Parts: sequence; structure tokens; C-alpha cells
Amino acid sequence: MRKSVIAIIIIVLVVLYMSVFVVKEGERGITLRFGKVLRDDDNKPLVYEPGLHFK
Amino acid sequence: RVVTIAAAAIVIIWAASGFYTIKEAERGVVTRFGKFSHLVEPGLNWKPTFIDEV
Repeated sequence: MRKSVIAIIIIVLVVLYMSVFVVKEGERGITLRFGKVLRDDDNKPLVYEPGLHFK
Repeated sequence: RVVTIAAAAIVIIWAASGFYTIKEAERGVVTRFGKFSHLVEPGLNWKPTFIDEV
């Protein structure tokens, strides 16, 4: 039960590191799943404020 | 049981090669066999390989 725990920990950490992305102050981010953009608040395109967000 | 394995392999290949994605700015025209079938919106979609083209 030693290889499995370190393996799950490292893969979880790398998955989280892949997931996180930061939008710089001067820019704004648009997210694309497959082709389309994410829609929110009654089918309105969403733009990310310059903060840390998860993908 | 080898025939069952072959059936599983071919159905898996059918499912995996059928999925396709089209960008948001784009719209897909899908034609069943050689005849136009419908229009697909910009998202992940599935089509029968060798049956219809996008």
C-alpha cells in the first residue's frame, strides 16, 4: 500500500496543477470546451475576470 | 469467445472514431450517405463513420 498512495497523491497533484490557470490583470480569458464557449446566466457568453480559475 | 472480443473491438472502434468537435465559429453540415441530412451546432457530436460526413 506504499506505491499506490504516492502514485495517487502525485497524479492528483499533477491533475490539479494542470487544472489551475490564472488570468493576468491586463487580460481577460475566454474558455473553450471542445469548440463552443461556456454559457452562463441564460445563455450569455462568460468572460473571466483577472483571477485564478479552474479548468 | 474470440468472436465476442472482435465484436467488442469493432464496436469500440466505431464509438471512438465517431466523435468529432467543431469550433464555435463553425457550423457543421452532415449528410446521411450522399444526401444532406442536417446542420449541427458547434459542440462535440457523434456521427457513424463511413456512413455520413461532416
